[PDB]
Amino acid sequence: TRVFKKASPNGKLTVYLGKRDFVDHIDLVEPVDGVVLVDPEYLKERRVYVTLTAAFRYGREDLDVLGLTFRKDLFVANVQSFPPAPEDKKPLTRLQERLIKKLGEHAYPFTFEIPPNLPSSVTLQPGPEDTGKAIGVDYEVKAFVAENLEEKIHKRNSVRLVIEKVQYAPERPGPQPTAETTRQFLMSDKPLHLEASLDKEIYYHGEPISVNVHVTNNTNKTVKKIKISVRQYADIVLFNTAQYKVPVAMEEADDTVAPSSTFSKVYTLTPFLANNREKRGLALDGKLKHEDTNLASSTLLREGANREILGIIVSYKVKVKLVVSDVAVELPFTLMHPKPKEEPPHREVPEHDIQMTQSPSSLSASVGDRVTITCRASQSVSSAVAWYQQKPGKAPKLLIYSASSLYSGVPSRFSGSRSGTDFTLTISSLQPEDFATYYCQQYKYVPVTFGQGTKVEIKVQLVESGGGLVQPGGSLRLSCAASGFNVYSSSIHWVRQAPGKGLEWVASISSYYGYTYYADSVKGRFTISADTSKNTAYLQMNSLRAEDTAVYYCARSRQFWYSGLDYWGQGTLVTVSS
Amino acid sequence: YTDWKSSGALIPAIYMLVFLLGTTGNGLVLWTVFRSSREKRRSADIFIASLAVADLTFVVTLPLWATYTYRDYDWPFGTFFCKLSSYLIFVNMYASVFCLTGLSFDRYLAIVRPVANARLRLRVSGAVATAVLWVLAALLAMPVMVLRTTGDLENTTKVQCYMDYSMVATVSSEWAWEVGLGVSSTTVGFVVPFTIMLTCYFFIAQTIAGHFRKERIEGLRKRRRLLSIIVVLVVTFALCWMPYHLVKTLYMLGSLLHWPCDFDLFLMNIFPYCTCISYVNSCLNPFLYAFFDPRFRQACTDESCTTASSSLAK
Amino acid sequence: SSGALIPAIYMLVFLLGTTGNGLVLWTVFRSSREKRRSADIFIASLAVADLTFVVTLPLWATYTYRDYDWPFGTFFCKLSSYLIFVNMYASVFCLTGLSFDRYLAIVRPVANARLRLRVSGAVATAVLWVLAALLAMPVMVLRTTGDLENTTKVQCYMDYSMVATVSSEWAWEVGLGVSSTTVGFVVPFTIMLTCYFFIAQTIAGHFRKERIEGLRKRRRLLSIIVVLVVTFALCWMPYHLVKTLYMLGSLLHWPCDFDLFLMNIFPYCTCISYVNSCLNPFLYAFFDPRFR
Ligand SMILES: COc1cccc(OC)c1-n1c(NS(=O)(=O)[C@@H](C)[C@@H](O)c2ncc(C)cn2)nnc1-c1cccc(C)n1
Ligand SMILES: COc1cccc(OC)c1-n1c(NS(=O)(=O)[C@@H](C)[C@@H](O)c2ncc(C)cn2)nnc1-c1cccc(C)n1
Repeated sequence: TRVFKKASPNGKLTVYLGKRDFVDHIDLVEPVDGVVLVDPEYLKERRVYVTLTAAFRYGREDLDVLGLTFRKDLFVANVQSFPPAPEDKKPLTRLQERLIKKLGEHAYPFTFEIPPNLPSSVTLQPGPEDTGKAIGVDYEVKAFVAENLEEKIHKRNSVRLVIEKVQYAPERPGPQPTAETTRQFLMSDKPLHLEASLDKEIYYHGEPISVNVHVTNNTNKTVKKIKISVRQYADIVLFNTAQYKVPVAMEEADDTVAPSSTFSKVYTLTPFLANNREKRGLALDGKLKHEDTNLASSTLLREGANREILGIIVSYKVKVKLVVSDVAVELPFTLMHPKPKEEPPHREVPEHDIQMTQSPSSLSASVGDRVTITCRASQSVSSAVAWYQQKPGKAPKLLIYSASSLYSGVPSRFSGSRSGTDFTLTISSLQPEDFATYYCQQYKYVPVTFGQGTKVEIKVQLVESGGGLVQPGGSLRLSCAASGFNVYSSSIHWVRQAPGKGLEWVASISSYYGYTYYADSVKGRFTISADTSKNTAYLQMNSLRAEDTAVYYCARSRQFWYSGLDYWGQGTLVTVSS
Repeated sequence: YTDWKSSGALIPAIYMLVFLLGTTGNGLVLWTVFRSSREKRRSADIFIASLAVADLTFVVTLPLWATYTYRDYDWPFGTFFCKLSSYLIFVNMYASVFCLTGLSFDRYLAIVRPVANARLRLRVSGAVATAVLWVLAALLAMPVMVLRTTGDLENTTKVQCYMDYSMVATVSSEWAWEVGLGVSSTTVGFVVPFTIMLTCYFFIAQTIAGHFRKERIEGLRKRRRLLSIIVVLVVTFALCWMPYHLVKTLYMLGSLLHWPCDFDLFLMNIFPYCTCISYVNSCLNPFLYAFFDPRFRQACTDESCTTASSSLAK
Repeated sequence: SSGALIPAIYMLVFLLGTTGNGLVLWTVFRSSREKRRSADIFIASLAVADLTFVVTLPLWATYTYRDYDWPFGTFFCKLSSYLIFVNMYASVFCLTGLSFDRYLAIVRPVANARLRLRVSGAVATAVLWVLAALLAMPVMVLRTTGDLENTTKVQCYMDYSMVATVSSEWAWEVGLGVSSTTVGFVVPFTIMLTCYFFIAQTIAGHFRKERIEGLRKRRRLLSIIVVLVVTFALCWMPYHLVKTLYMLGSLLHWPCDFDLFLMNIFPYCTCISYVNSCLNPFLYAFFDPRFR
């Protein structure tokens, strides 16, 4: 595979780490394996020490009061990677053997068996106005050269790889996080019996949260307002233990309950950061750098063995509160990611161009032959490409994603490979179901350069509509209804295909983070807005130009760990003419 | 019951020396804060500015008092300026102590409760805090507006500017209202401010000691340095402020316990010295706070590479 | 009851100057040094001078309310007189400097680039203020209070006892007063009127050809020039006028019906010249884009 590498400011120290994010199983944590390639000539007699540091920052701009450093070490570990004497007694894991085969005499394996009880690598909100490093837990692996652990630490010969400590959801589903309350007031007929229920204990990030509410106003006292707020608790046990609150997803409904009346209704609230950037103290998931990241993942403490771990133990819960002419109850759900099959790309996948030099445009082969369809990119993409199979006038379907992984439900007749910037699709046997042209897309950058088109000669879904042709310079709006994908966890990639040419990206919308990217050649005229109430994407159109005639496609993609453009519409033809 | 012989010629001297030094300091710190307000953008910047204004207005009205004490305790100026000067003196006193304690609370937030300091909107928080500080100072000082007045010729044509009470207090209630207002002055001056400061700096000192109790030996040296600055700050506050309070209480008790006239005479004689010593607070406040602040001093005057990536062979 | 009406006018100008000069000082302070140029520094100095001019007033408002009686302490009358004279002279001088710089920048720099740098404008302002202070020194020196009657009506008449000769009191005071009034109005007014005449000749010779906006630009320029001259004429000219008449009456033996009238006008025209400092911020803000 591809393994992350970072060199020292000098260069002799080079740390090879397979993955930046390590799964935190409750009982035990995966070893922080890796290797530290070192130059024997540079270290005449020195040693290289690899240190895992679970820092916790609590005040911005350490020494903010002229001397008082404002960071602590929740947990630290060290390992003398060189010389590795028999006292190490550390078996070589698959990653380490792979690397040390990859490298030579500089093979130095370091292992950290970090203790089970630690907080997640959740960094608090840096604050819009507030300046400085975020006050939250953060893990770092540093291979620094020294002879004594207390010796001077040289920033010119110290590497640093920030690591992430995230807890993916448990495969087994938990119990329904219901909750009931009943309180009384002046009247003496019947307390207010409020019941709240949630669809499940585990809600994948950005997926809708179903808040079923049922109340019974038997007394004359009446409710004027209902309020459902998914609140994020940051239980900071540091120094002075105290739980904090920061509402995440709010919905204030004017729905009322008359006296002697029973009321029920299933709301639906979805956490999303875009309308929450300004709330300070909010908990955000692992960050390698200042790039955008989702709301924090609910912490998974050891079952009933919690000792109030020192740090930010993020919890979540939905408070449903009805105000009488204030009955509250909570449901403690767990908002955390699925277990992605591939390493979660922490940097924004299509981050803030590349030309997709695809070849050969045409090639003919019989059934069952062995052919290759190569490509090239002007700039590196690092296994962040995908492939799609356009049958004539048929929505292209995703086949390869990440340049290696075959998309589920696709025959393995197709295989992906990478070699530098050359991303190749190799067929094992050209079945008759191949009358299509293959395109390759790069999504590492906002200009989503689709393939130029490689036509090989064999010799749920999104409904897109609302298109109007023969508009010379008028406006329009194409509507794409998504049957089974919510725009908060899904990004909509409107693309267009000109006659006999590869598609060119039109407009991308990502509801969760908020920012919307517009195609370079069509910037101020093509607008994208995804209305959540119906999960309907709208591509508004203005000042048409002759070349904008094309067949337009509305797309789907997992907002988190962007795989590709998998679920696609049929295609709506729009022509620019009289 | 007569003032010290050398007082009539030395008290104006110390007053005017305080005027010169305190203006040279407070005006300088105010100008520096205005210059570097955008650069600093610290919630303590507004508190420093409030203290600077308090100190400057405190030393500004003193020279009139100095020239009055020069004239065997007689006010030369107009009664309106008697009132304005007394009000400025007292408000600046209270607000100097209050700004010191507000900086104490801010340092408590940013030293012992760092998470709360981070999440709290320190800009608007400091703005609201300084507004409340100033308004409370003015409201507390309000009585002096009408209590200070010119009169009491005593067949000497000496228009003394004094803390008049007969307007509010009855002949039998002169002592009652006088002690009530003096008690309010003392308590709201330091009893609450001083105990708040005491707890704040106790927690702050314990926290700095605990924080620097590890890491390295030089860490202990810097911890000793920070404990030293805390100790000198609180000790300077004590030395400058306490005497004025103690003589307030002693002059009041001179009616109940009936302290000896000799001791009462000493109290009177040392009272102008106690006013000067209290003024020492504003005199040193530039030095005590703005000198410590690196931003004021500045205003008055390797790479870690980037994560790569490489492929392996199966 | 003029002695009671005019103090009300003093209070009115006090409030009006408070608001106006406070606002203009605020806005000029808000402007960054990058935006601020020599003109900005000059107008800020004028604004501060006018603010002091109006802030040292309420003492005088009370003074005239008590029928020229001064209970505000002996020294503060001298300090208030110093601040009034310095603010007035500095205001007129700063306005003259503003006009001079505008004339020397609009068309002179392309014709003759012989001027002090805008950075040196601060030094020029400091020199202007120093000149105002040293010219205002004599009024302070001569300012000492006293009832002057059998009643307790202490007031700060400028005393000339330092001359030590009664016969020369009149000569000394006329000499100082004529020098001061000349430097206060004739010199500044003459210089800025020469500047206005220069620029007027320029526009007369330049806009002979008609343009689409020539009419509107010419009308707004006429409004600007007429208001600029009038704001100083109607305010400061009457003051120094009556002052000169008072000085020259004794030699001219002006009958009493004028000299007493000369006294009568002065408290009024004193406010008429005060309000100019008040209205300076408003006019400057309106025509600031026009001037540029
Ligand atoms: C020397 O002091 C003054 C001189 C002039 C004006 C004063 O006041 C406006 C103050 N003064 C006062 N007077 S006093 O306190 O009434 C005083 C007249 C008399 O009662 C008294 N004799 C002896 C004792 C022990 C107590 N009390 N109390 N505090 C201040 C004060 C505080 C801080 C700063 C300054 C300049 N002055
Ligand atoms: C009404 O005018 C005053 C009122 C109160 C105090 C004054 O003092 C400065 C002025 N005054 C004065 N007279 S005077 O200074 O009292 C006086 C000693 C002498 O100068 C004088 N000779 C002739 C006449 C007719 C009057 N007085 N001359 N100019 C100002 C002046 C200038 C600018 C602004 C103001 C308010 N006032």
